Amino acid sequence: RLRIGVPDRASFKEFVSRLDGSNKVQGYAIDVFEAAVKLISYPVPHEFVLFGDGLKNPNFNEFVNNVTIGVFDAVVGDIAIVTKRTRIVDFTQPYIESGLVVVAPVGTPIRGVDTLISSSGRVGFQVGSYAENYMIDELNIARSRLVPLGSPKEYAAALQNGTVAAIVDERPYVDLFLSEFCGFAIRGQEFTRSGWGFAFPRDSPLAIDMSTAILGLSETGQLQKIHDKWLSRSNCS
Ligand code: MET
Ligand SMILES: [Cl-]
Repeated sequence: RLRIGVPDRASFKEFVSRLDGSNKVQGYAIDVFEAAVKLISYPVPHEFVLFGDGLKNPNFNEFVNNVTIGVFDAVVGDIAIVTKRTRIVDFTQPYIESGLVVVAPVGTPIRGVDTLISSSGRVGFQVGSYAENYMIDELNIARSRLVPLGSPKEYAAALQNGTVAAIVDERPYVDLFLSEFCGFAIRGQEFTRSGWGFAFPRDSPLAIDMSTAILGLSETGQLQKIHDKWLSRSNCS
């Protein structure tokens, strides 16, 4: 029986979240995982364990580290495949493209990651995201400029009342945000490229077998249909 960690997301619950009146889980990443398990040649008995304080998204670096220390046999969620995590776990091949973008109010001076860096303005990020350490370590954005944000309603409010000048987050969250809230746009293109995967212990054969199962979902069209089930774009209006 695999003890599978699942993030107890406080927002963008479409990706993965607690089933409201229980300890059960649901979402895009859960449906991908359960669909993929059906295509594995051998049994993968499992149970899901929620991770997080229940008030804000968990820290995904700490979440993934729970596989390294044996608390979880695997983690399933909207987990970016970023270099420092691949040191301590084996990921599947990605099941969705993702990377960091800048989002700002339509008509902003900010044109992309370069004008964000040279700006004085505060920058929002999603609490628990690898974006926080990427901005501090790789882009050398002052920690004093970063504001944690919890939800798309908070993104819209922080951009509109000038708590932040811009938000850096991964494309899939930004796509849901822009489907709900008017007046904002992606500035520039992705400046990272790391999809989402599931994570297993170093040298786990399941990381490879689950890659083949994810590919099988892609080739049958199930993977696109699971995205359409949870993440269908719409008019902010
Ligand atoms: C807070 S968003 C979920 C975490 C983000 N996708 C990451 O892998 O860091
Ligand atoms: Cl990276």
